[PDB]
Amino acid sequence: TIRAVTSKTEVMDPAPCEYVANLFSYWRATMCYRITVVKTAFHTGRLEIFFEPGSIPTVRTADNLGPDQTQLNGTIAPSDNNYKYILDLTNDTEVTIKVPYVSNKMFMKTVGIYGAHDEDNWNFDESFTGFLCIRPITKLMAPDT
Amino acid sequence: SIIQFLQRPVLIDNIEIVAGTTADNNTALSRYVLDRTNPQKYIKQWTLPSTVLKAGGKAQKLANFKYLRCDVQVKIVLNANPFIAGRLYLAYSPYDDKVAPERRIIYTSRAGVTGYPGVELDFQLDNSVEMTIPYASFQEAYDLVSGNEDFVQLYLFTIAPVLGPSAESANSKVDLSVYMWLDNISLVIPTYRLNPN
Amino acid sequence: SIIQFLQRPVLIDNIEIVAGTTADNNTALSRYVLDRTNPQKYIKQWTLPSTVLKAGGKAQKLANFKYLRCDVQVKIVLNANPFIAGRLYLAYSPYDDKVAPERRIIYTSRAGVTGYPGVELDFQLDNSVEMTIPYASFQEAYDLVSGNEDFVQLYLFTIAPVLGPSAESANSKVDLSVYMWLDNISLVIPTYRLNPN
Amino acid sequence: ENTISFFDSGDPERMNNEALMRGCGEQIVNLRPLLRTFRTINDNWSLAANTKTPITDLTNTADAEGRDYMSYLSFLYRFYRGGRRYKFFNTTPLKQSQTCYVRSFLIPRNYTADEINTDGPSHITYPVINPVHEVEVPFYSQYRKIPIASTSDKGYDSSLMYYTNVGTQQIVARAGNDDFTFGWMIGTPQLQGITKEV
Amino acid sequence: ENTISFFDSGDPERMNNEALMRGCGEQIVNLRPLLRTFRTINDNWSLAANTKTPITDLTNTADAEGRDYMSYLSFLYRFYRGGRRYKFFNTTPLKQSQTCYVRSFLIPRNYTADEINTDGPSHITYPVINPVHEVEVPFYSQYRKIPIASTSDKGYDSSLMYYTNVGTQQIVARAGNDDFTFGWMIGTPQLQGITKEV
Amino acid sequence: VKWFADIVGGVAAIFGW
Repeated sequence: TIRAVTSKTEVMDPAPCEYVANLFSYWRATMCYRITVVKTAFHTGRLEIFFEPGSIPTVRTADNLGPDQTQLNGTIAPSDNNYKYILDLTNDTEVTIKVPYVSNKMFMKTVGIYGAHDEDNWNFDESFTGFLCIRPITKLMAPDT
Repeated sequence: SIIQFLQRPVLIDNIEIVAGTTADNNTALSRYVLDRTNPQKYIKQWTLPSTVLKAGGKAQKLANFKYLRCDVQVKIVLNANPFIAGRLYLAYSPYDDKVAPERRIIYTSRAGVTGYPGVELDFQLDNSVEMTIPYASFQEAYDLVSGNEDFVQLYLFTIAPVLGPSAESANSKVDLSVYMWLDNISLVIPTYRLNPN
Repeated sequence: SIIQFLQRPVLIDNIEIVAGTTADNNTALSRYVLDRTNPQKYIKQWTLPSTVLKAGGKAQKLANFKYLRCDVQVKIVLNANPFIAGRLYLAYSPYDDKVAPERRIIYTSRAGVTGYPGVELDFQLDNSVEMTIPYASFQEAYDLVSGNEDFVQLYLFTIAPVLGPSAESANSKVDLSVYMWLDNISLVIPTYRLNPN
Repeated sequence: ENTISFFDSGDPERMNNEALMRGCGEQIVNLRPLLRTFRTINDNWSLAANTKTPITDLTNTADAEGRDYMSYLSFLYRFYRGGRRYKFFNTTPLKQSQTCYVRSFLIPRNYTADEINTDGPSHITYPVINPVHEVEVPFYSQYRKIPIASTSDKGYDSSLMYYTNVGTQQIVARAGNDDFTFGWMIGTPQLQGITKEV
Repeated sequence: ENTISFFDSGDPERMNNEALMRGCGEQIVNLRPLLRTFRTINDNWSLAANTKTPITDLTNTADAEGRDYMSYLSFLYRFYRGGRRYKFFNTTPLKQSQTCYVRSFLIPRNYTADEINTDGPSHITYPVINPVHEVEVPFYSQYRKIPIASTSDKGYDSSLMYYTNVGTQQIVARAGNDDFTFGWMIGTPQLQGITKEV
Repeated sequence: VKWFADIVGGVAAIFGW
């Protein structure tokens, strides 16, 4: 994000897995994402988690960077021809996805979003093998109770 | 590596049905069927196998091929709230769209219908199910450049309409999800003529 | 069954070159190249591997895939009449379209050019030939949704212009045919983004 | 606790242990060795003459920016059990005939160089002959370990008391002693990067 | 495919392996060792003061003339898998009292020295004491290999970021690292030699 | 293979000595 007085300095919110790579140049590693839903035994719904390799349909803001939601509908980039996991929410909630590392280039830079904005989004597109994208299979099923 | 894209599921339709309604998503298998003006109201007729191929981007694979023999699979996922209770029946009748009506799954009773091969489905116990609809054709193998002689109709039908609170204030609805893939696969003959559809 | 459509040839271009002409189909590898205004005149630059995929209907196969590592094959068939005699040289230089000209197969002598990896080709003895252009990329594997970083240019070049009767009355022409397929194949990653080209 | 895996990738410690001999001459598996590598913090640190100046008076606006590793990694942890090799290079315009004899001493951390008898171990190097100073201040505290930066350090460790005789500008670097590690593990700070006036 | 031979000469690898002990103290059979021998490219490269100047900004009008081997041989090939030891000698009139501390860093190739945080590994040598600078920039790219000279190199390899504090003139030389070779083999370029105005 | 011989023996260097 951007902290202002204008000045508009940037600020981050990193994790160790991210706190290290900012200390180096290139990287190679498998990742592990713990997905935990907070709910009762009533909130039910099939949730789909799918991977897409490479760049993203994003919005190149003048100072910051973020995604694009239009290019992800169930028609544009569906999840049939994409690695998939359909988590049920009846009683099995905790998940820990393990993503190995695959990409045309051996390693990857570690600037990520640093100095990223409208124009200089390049290393960002090269500093991420791809992206996961959650998309509900079903509307959250839970009574007004 | 050559076929297994076929043996990789695909989402057809995400459905929703709500309490209180009186539409095609209800009227579970009228005990009698006197007239073809008031037949058994279905949910989503899938004229397999075509509807499978034309989705999931599998057609681009089936291009430059002519003949096919495949038994299709199914996986129904269902996520409703405990406060709902209902039952449905899925069923498949071959050539149901190319045969006199006196025999069709439509224009036919509830007893006969549920006698058609398929399976029941509850919203609390059998949350998710599957099925194997075999190679129902009557010829050497199915063609692809034609894509007109779909040799099956996958009829969905309900048993008990949705049931929820007396207030039934818009939260007493459910949601479905269908997935399909193929097994016992056989790609045999090449060609240049491609089904553009 | 999953790839072998790739390992199944495809015709790119059917070429013809006639006697007496003084065009791109002639001027065999000017001994010197002083200026970039008069470089070595080629025949058909193929910016492999793309031109391969976008033909032979193989793209529909490569859909829903991301990364690729493949060494391409070639098969040149040639059918001319005994009354003709000439020699050509086929050659491939990687990244020849993405590198300073001082090193390109173009803007370079005949000696260096024919020193580029490839093969000669006579119209009487080596009627038909082949070649294996390996995986010339410098990265983990080639991408497909991009289809812009073609990592090679397949340059054709002549040695001796066509030679025939003194009358050279329109029958002293030859004809070519190129075929291509891929080996050492690897399809790895799926996706939904498809190269529309 | 269902945990799945994608891509059916081969032994990861088969590609990388192979895909460093193609890409990386060095094969890093620890992290402590960073603290054995001197990378600089300051580049001028213009000093003053005949004024023994401690180092804490410098390395207090040093463990607040992460311009090195011995600070950037500090946040990750809280403690330390080793000595901080401080190497000092010169850049002063010593085109003169005077004799610089930059001298180092030993002082307890957070002492102000005025309440000290400046004796004991020392070192003297001449920049005109050797533009470095590469002391290896050990860990002579009396405690198992030490918080990285608190306000109660009235002699719980040792420090430098860098002395000089001339007005000088120095380059600096600091990594850590052969037995310099950190204690517990904790979370992470927040980072700021590039700023764009407007 | 008839191939004949003249002169019925004895074992050629009997005369030469003998006719180098008469004529040549050295017995060369490889070609890669050339890339381990530093022979110069520039002889002045007059630099500027307190301006970290990259090296790519120099070695771009260096791999276009063949004044060394690491370029003359480049054309023969297209790829490379190693580091380029760059040795820098001084010739500046440093009859002065200032202290030169020429400093080197590490920068990714084809970066312009303005978009960089200049930290990490480094080196500092003093010409007044040692008129050389002999870094050994390794190969820290992320790819099996690299085209010799393309326009898509937005960080696919490492480079120098040579820094200084004075206006200087340098001699230069570059051979290659102990693991610096080339990739494919290709043909040859065209050469120009002596020119005669008229 | 050198550094790949030490990383496999877990010698006392990699861990910071």
